[PDB]
Amino acid sequence: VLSPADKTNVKAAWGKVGAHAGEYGAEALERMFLSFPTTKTYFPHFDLSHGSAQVKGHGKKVADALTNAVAHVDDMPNALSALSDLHAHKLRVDPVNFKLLSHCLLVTLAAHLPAEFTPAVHASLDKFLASVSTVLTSKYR
Amino acid sequence: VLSPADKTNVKAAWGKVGAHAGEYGAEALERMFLSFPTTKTYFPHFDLSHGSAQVKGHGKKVADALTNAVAHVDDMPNALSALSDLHAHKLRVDPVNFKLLSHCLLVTLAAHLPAEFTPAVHASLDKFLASVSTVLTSKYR
Amino acid sequence: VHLTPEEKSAVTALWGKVNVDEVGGEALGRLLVVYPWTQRFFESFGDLSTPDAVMGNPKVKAHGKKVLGAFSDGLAHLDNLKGTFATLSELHCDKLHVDPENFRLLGNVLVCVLAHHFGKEFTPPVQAAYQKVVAGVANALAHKYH
Amino acid sequence: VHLTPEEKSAVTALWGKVNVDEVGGEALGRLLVVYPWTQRFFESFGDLSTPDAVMGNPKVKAHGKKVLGAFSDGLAHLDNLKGTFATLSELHCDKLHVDPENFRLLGNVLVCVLAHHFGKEFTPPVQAAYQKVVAGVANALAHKYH
Ligand code: HEM
Ligand code: HEM
Ligand code: HNI
Ligand code: HNI
Repeated sequence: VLSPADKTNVKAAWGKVGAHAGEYGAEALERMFLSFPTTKTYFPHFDLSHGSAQVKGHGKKVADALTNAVAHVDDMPNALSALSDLHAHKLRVDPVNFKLLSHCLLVTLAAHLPAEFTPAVHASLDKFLASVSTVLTSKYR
Repeated sequence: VLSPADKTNVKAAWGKVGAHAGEYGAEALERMFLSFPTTKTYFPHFDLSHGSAQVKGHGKKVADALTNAVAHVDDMPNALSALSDLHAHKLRVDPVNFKLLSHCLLVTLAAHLPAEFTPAVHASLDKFLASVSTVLTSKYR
Repeated sequence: VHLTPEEKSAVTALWGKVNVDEVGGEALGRLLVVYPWTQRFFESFGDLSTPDAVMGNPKVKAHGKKVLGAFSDGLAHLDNLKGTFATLSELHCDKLHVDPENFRLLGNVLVCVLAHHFGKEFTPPVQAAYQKVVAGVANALAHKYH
Repeated sequence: VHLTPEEKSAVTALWGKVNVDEVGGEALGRLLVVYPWTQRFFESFGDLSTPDAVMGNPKVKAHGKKVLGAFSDGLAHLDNLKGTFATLSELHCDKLHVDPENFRLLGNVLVCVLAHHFGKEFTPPVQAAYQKVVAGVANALAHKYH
């Protein structure tokens, strides 16, 4: 469960990210595709060329969902309900890949938040991203 | 989440296990130690060889916890609360190992219950075992 | 992934009794029932709407034959699984776009199917040998991803 | 494993800029903060009661530096990680009883620590090369388990 301290940490860190969220979402996707090439098996329909607008657009969608999850941190199952339906019934990404994207999101945050990415904030962000992932895979079967 | 059919399936299969619950728990543990030697790191103080009184006793504990979970299938987070406290604060087994034991429990059940281990029942049991594992790792951080 | 001589013997002994066609269909069917998101790769196979629709689906069963045929062939080359599965690895990556995590899932489902068919004969040591095999096959099928 | 010549060069260049005291203490400290159950292996280190206590703990800092020392040996022998880490693998299994899944956790914390220090310099390609490295180290450290 996300503690009050976790929620404070996540809200502060994502607040600092602010309007950079979409850019960071794209960067996290690019990091994931390069670092964990098996994740590209979910995007054979994408243009994956360097600086791909399609990847950037996707990064924005991922980031905006995360922004929403932060805004609704007390009730993520409800806030993410439509998205979790889509993941379970259409996208059907194997659960292991959520940990890969989550790690790449942490790396991206670490690379952009030198002051903010303390050990405690790192821990809270990791819990938050794992919780989002749990919600997104909750209806798989 | 476990569906009405999942709960029917788990109750029927585990009920058929019946008096064999402890035997099958110990067999699952043995299968795990042989198949996945890294799981032995958690039992340096055990004789892990075949016929081990320690493995037999532990198998009985594991099986009895599963029987209690089946009895309280709609309230597993609370029925397993003390056990989840022990896991989070003492045992501290990495979550991957729960998947290994769960798989070994499915293999044991398959090997003993030809008629009962149908594809639908197999699916329900896997979900049930994953749900128990989730409860047992829920308080780690 | 290195099997002992006795494990190799046990694997080969058990496999001689396997109906590889039947077992392949059953393993692939159970994959699609137990982990239903894996149906994403088989939309063309028709009705996958219930456990029976999946298990008895003739296209699932026919495909399971291919899969287990290739697995069976790999059992003859336990010391060179990466080489054995290289062209299939490239195919599953470049043409089929299959996340290799699926190979790990299928291997464990296959182990369950072997236990179901063989009962007590699928002893803990025999399982341990087969777990080395399915881990090696999954790792081999993943190896040429890029 | 499979670092390309250009990734080998990139890994070596970045590592030549790494402060081992800082990066080692931060990586081990963050393992213990982010995944607090791993503290089970480090009770003798004394006070691990808060993140500040962990990060400032002299034994955590010293041990993190030692761990990075072994990592440096790996980076100097990328074509034989298994041989490089054989003795340490045996130690971690036989004497320390450390589940190798923990090696993956440490590898990814190390990557986060490199990103945190280097910022934009820790580019996506550089990260990809380091992911191969940490995966290779974890796999080598796991290799002599039995
Ligand atoms: C033991 C592991 C596996 C083996 C040995 C194996 C082997 C094969 C073989 C021999 C083919 C035929 C290749 C061709 O068409 O040229 C094939 C096709 C295919 N496999 Fe795999 N496979 C394995 C696991 C999986 C898994 C787990 C999945 C996904 C859940 C998968 C998805 C596919 C798909 C989608 C095709 C093409 C099906 C079609 O023609 O519509 N495979 N596989
Ligand atoms: C994956 C990269 C790792 C490397 C390269 C590494 C390396 C080392 C080295 C060089 C030592 C000192 C060995 C000696 O005493 O001669 C050591 C000790 C130790 N390591 Fe590892 N390690 C790694 C990961 C881990 C992890 C993830 C854990 C636990 C979560 C762990 C637990 C320990 C423990 C408990 C000791 C003994 C500490 C003591 O003296 O009390 N190691 N390691
Ligand atoms: C490695 C694969 C993968 C992972 C782990 C993943 C993890 C996540 C996470 C977790 C933090 C979030 C918040 C997220 C959010 C989104 N993803 Ni993800 N996605 C992934 C692969 C996809 C794919 C594929 C699509 C479809 C994209 C397209 O345009 O076809 C997708 C679609 C989306 C959409 C658009 C839905 C819609 O059309 O309404 C959102 C929002 N997502 N994805
Ligand atoms: C691979 C490691 C491992 C896994 C995956 C695991 C998975 C599970 C699962 C999951 C289905 C269940 C229901 C379960 C139940 C139990 N475990 Ni587990 N345990 C594990 C390693 C332990 C260890 C270690 C102990 C202590 C044993 C001893 O006697 O020292 C333990 C002790 C217990 C006990 C006894 C607690 C007490 O003393 O009150 C129960 C009951 N368990 N364990």
